[PDB]
Amino acid sequence: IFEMQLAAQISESSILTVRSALFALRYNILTLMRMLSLKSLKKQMKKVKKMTVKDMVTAFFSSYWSIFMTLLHFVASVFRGFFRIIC
Amino acid sequence: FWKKIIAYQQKLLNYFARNFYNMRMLALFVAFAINFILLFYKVSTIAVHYVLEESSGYMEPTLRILAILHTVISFFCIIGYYCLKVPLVIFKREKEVARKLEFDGLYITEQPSEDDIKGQWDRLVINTQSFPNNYWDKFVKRKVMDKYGEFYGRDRISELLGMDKAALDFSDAREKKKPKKDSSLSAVLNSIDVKYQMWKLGVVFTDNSFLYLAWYMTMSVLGHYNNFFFAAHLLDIAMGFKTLRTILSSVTHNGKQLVLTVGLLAVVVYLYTVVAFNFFRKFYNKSEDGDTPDMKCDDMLTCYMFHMYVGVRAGGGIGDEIEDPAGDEYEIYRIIFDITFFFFVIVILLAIIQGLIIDAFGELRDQQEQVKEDMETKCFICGIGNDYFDTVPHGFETHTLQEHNLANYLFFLMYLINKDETEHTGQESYVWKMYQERCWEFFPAGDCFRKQYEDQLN
Amino acid sequence: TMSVLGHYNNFFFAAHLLDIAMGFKTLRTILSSVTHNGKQLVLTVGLLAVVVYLYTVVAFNFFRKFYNKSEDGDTPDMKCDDMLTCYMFHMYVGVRAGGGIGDEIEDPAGDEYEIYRIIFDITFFFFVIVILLAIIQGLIIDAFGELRDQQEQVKEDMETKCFICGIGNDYFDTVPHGFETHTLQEHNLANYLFFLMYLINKDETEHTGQESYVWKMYQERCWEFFPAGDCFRKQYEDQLN
Ligand SMILES: Nc1ncnc2c1ncn2[C@@H]1O[C@H](COP(=O)(O)OP(=O)(O)OP(=O)(O)O)[C@@H](O)[C@H]1O
Ligand SMILES: Nc1ncnc2c1ncn2[C@@H]1O[C@H](COP(=O)(O)OP(=O)(O)OP(=O)(O)O)[C@@H](O)[C@H]1O
Ligand SMILES: [Zn+2]
Ligand SMILES: [Zn+2]
Repeated sequence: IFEMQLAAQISESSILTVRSALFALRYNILTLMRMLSLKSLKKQMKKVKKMTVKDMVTAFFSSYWSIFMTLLHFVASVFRGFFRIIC
Repeated sequence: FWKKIIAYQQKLLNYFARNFYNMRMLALFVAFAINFILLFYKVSTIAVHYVLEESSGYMEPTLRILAILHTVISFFCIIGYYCLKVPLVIFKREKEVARKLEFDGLYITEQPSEDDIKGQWDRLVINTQSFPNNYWDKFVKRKVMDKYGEFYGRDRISELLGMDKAALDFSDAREKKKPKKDSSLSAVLNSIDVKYQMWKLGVVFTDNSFLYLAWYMTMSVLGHYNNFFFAAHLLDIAMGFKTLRTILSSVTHNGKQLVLTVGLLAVVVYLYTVVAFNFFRKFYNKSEDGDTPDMKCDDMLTCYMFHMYVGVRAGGGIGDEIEDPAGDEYEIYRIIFDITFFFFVIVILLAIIQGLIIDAFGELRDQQEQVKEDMETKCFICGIGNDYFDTVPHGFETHTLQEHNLANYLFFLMYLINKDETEHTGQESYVWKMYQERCWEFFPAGDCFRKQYEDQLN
Repeated sequence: TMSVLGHYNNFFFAAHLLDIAMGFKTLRTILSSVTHNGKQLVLTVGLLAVVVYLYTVVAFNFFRKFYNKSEDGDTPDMKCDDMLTCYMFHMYVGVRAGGGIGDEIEDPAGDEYEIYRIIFDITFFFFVIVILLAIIQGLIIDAFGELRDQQEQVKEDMETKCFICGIGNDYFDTVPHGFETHTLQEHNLANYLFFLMYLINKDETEHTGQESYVWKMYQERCWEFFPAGDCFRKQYEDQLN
């Protein structure tokens, strides 16, 4: 009680890092989807119009490879921004 | 045709999701085989060359095949876990953000702390038309409307949640709907929710286990440029074997205390270095030939490095490695210096490290014993002691396996979730309403069927 | 077989000194201190081998020149010019060294990689010499403590609960020496063993009604005749007291 009263008497009257990470995420994911959200997909799929399980599996693997490369670019961008804000 | 390519893709996804763990084991085995082969890897000497030295001569192609297999298995171990554990992560995060919207007004009344990556990133998924894609509660937006619109405004909360105002009323007045074919061009492109996929990819990239798998794949790729990068995959035993994790928890349980002990050791050795540099400089000659002295404590940095690097590793401390003090005027002072260094650094601080590890062992064992005792002496749901039920023979076992089974409660929650709301009975409707309100008063607490009907039953 | 071989070579009789472990009860507590966590000990040794292999890879890729173990410069004796030799050198010398591999490889002062090799030696000493060996010591100490705790738990359970019915000692202790009387006269497990022997050795045609009932449930392996949460005192509590 004494120290509380004394304290009352005497009392008289990260963000950059998270923003850089968010920007890196947005930029890298936008770059990833800029090649999957356009109408050229028709002219690329004209060749794969045939059934060709081999080509379907190839494209299925390529999608995940593209995702992995996008994550690698995102991590590189995060490191670049973190060093830049260090300096 | 598209309905068949989707089926084939789903078959591949299911195969990888089923075989995620087996193939993680396969990757570990292939890494072990690669490193065992690398154990026979010599240097030839000009620029030195690294070459396999083997009488058999065929483990170079074997190593190449194993490296290719390891890279393929790592890629597949990404595709799996993407088909398997990513949905669970997405479900958990969707549930968390939906319940923080409903029960906390996170983006209505509170707003994120501006330093939380999760809170700041989750703002994207609110406006998406497919927000609760994995979470079962598809009415979270309507519930948020009901809870917060009357005070914070129908229109503004609808803008926040990305909902439509007049389209629903116009459709109710007149349906005005035309058929759509997904086999047409741009149909899938229009159907896919770009913003939701953005948020999902951000969550996946922020996920720790996915980052670890990506690092595993990157190291496997680098292993082709240099075969010794495959040694980095031997660190996967910690994350692969449960049994090693007890031994490693013996170290990581008091990791903060271990780091602080190392820092305290550094500070103490720095104090000893200051004393030696100010009083005992002449004893730090480490050259056998008197022609050229090699003074190790003529500089603060060199003297501190000498101490930290030599005295700590020495069995008897710094006195094992500095000049004998006999016959000197400072003989007693340097004897005290050496004895105190040996006692405080070599004997006590290392004992602190050993005691931290031993105490971690004991604490983990005690925690497991406490879990066992609590589970064997109290019911997990109601919390009544085992003796009351044991008044009837096998009473506690019967009560915990037939009456208050947590597995049965989980099954009931699953049954309610999968059952149509319009088909609920009275008790089911009551429990469902309190579950949606997140009120846990229907769980018995200190009471049970036997306690309430004790007179009639017995 | 070892005794027979001892006649061909008298030193095969030394193999019979291992019989002390299986002959003396007292040595078995000390040996259980080791065998209680034997799987964890083996896994710790394997983890040490893996860590030393990683250190060997690093040294072979960056610190080869420091592994000359020949005093004469005429003929070098390079111990880490091969993966297998470098790994054997590490596992055999650095682990047994008090200060780690740095006690036995060349001094790094004046080299471009001085800081890197200092970090190498310090981390080797901390992780291998200090921590993993501490893990072994802690495993042994924890085995001691766990065995002692198990014995204490056995003692406490036997002193606080009846072995047959499981009723706590306080209820019987309401009567002086009640728990002792109940556990030595009423619910004696030795008495139950004697009763089982008596039933087995007694002719089935001479069984009484209670004996026939217990014998039938014993042959059916139904253990409902053992009191569980009930006793003579509990059932006749009103009349007896
Ligand atoms: N509400 C409860 N539901 C279930 N078990 C309970 C509950 N309350 C206490 N228990 C006790 O918890 C223990 C559950 O045993 P446990 O889960 O270890 O066995 P299991 O189902 O055979 O499988 P596992 O050993 O693999 O977990 C039992 O001793 C049981 O009496
Ligand atoms: N059903 C039971 N039958 C016998 N003892 C019981 C029973 N329930 C509890 N106990 C307790 O177990 C203990 C048995 O003692 P203990 O067997 O150690 O002694 P002992 O017969 O003299 O021989 P020893 O010490 O060599 O085993 C006593 O403390 C007794 O109260
Ligand atoms: Zn219960
Ligand atoms: Zn009893």
